[PDB]
Amino acid sequence: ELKSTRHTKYLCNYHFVWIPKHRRNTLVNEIAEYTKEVLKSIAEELGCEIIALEVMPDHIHLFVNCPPRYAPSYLANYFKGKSARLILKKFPQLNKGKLWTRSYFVATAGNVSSEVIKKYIEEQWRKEGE
Amino acid sequence: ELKSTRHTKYLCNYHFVWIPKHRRNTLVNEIAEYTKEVLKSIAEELGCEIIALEVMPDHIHLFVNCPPRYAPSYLANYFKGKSARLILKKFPQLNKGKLWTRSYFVATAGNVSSEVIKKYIEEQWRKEGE
Repeated sequence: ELKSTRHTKYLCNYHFVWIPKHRRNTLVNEIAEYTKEVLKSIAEELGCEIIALEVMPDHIHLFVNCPPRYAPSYLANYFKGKSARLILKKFPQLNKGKLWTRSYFVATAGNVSSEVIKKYIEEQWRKEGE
Repeated sequence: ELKSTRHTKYLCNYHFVWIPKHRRNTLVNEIAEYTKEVLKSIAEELGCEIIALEVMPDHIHLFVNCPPRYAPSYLANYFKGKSARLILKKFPQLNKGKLWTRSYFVATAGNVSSEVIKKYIEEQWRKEGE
């Protein structure tokens, strides 16, 4: 649902997709479980709400609702950068200094009706006064 | 359509809605015309593509596709802040303090298909190798 603050009404959902670097069977068993754990922890750190998270052997698909203060690029790099540091630190057998490739996919999600927009306008005028 | 930057593939659409501060008949005639002009210029300046823009007497509804480097809140405050400066400068009678209220509505938009995501994943593995 739409979230609010003193001066903002928002609903920002994004699909983030990225892949491990060397092998397609990287995120499995304990590695995959820890990856899910750290991504969840990073989400709460950023005040984000995970809608759905697929941690597959060869890719991650993170669908999350986030505060408007964050740029998609900032979020992608925070999730990828911090998770990589933690995951590589925990599993020594994981190769090289990089876990993820530098690329990622991001797509906004949502459908705003004319009714939602009209309601918002009327609420602001009711609030601010005419 | 989906776009691509240095290391990303993205679709970032946002709906922004905000209202003028004092009167519901603020954005009319020359003022409304100039407002539409400056908002379009700011979009161009930021590398954003306007999908739809309604400049009504009592509100602005800006639906835009933007680069992932921008936070929704930065966009709202820049579009609002720079347009206000330019509008207040061209129309001295808008004196009466701030042009806009400090609030705004922002919501992401999009319905990306699984085929697009699947293609992205395969393209990354084709480029990365295994």
